[PDB]
Amino acid sequence: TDSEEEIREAFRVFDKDGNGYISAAELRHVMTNLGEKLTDEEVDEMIREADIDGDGQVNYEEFVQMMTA
Amino acid sequence: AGYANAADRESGIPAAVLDGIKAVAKEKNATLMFRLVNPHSTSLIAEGVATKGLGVHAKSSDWGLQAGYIPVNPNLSKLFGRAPEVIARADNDVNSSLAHGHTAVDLTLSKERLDYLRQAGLVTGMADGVVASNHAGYEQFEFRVKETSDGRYAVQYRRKGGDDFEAVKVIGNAAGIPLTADIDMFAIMPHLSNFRDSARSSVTSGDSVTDYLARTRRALDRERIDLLWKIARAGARSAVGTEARRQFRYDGDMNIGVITDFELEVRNALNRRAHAVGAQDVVQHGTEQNNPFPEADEKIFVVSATGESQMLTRGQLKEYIGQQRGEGYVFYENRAYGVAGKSLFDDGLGA
Ligand SMILES: [Ca+2]
Ligand SMILES: [Ca+2]
Repeated sequence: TDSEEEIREAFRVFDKDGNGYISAAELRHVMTNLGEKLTDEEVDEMIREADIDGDGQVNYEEFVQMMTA
Repeated sequence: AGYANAADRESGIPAAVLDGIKAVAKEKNATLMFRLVNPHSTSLIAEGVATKGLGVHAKSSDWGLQAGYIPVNPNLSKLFGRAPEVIARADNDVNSSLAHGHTAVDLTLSKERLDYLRQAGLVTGMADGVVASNHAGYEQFEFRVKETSDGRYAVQYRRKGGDDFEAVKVIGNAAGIPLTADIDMFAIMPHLSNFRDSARSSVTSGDSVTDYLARTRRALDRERIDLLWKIARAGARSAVGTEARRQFRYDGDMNIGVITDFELEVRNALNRRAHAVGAQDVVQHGTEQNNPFPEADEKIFVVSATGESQMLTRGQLKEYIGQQRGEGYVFYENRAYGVAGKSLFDDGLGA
């Protein structure tokens, strides 16, 4: 089970620009660097999956839950 | 190329060694950052003097014919006018290293290091033989050199008025090669694409998500988005080396500290280019981002993934890092910076 400082370091790989949130643009960038060229629709789907509160981005606590499944 | 700008020359890194560093930065697509190398170490590293590991605590010397080397007699190190407690701990530091594989070697300088010393003013002249220096240590000690048949000069000293000269012994390799300071890496920022394979080996078995599903599944897609998150998580975790950094890595019997897989690769690739030129291993441990006693060393020498180099204040370093992060390069910072109020980040910074 990852620590808080460990999850924060990982969160930082996704949150490229540096606001405490992961947007669909940032996630899409993470995904093709990681070899998965995804459609705007597929990306939106990945975000909706982690987007518990419904704003349209992944905040830190949502990320924690995502990282724990 | 060998040295292209003022920063390259201020880095203290030997030109041929620096050439390999720039090649490695581009090959592995990673920005490499370094703490400046003391200019007395530069020539030694270039002509092949070995480099010290994390276990050697003994103090290096910054004066006399022994400048750049790590003396067995701490009074010959930079510790020369210190209290007795100090020279006492230093004594133990020395015997500790000698008990653990290190050798006490008689100092002999190459003709070229001898010219460098004199041209730098470390040695202000000689007797053909008897050397002079305005350093304060030359007031408690006398030194002289003697050409060997090897073309080198054996370094000898005695305490002012202690009638007999003896070899200045210096800490060496378990193989007997004298040691000088290693090259300290400040940070390594790998491009995220360096971890696609790492991610797939973890979540798939090296397959793209698509091929993994085609192969194990059948004829939303909830499972798919879930595997995609699984690869995102794995790549990020390998990028910052979450699991690797929970342990220490070793090179033979040498503790290389806390280092990620990728950072080890870099260390190995750089040491490799160093051998190719005439140097010994020059990077002996992990990055300052995993150092539990972090320094506040104000200038960082940076080599981009594109091969361009420059010196950054650390105010410029925060901006540089932000910019590189926008280009997909990964950065994680020393875990103590936040608390010391010295974070290089401007996000929330907590849970
Ligand atoms: Ca963001
Ligand atoms: Ca949200």
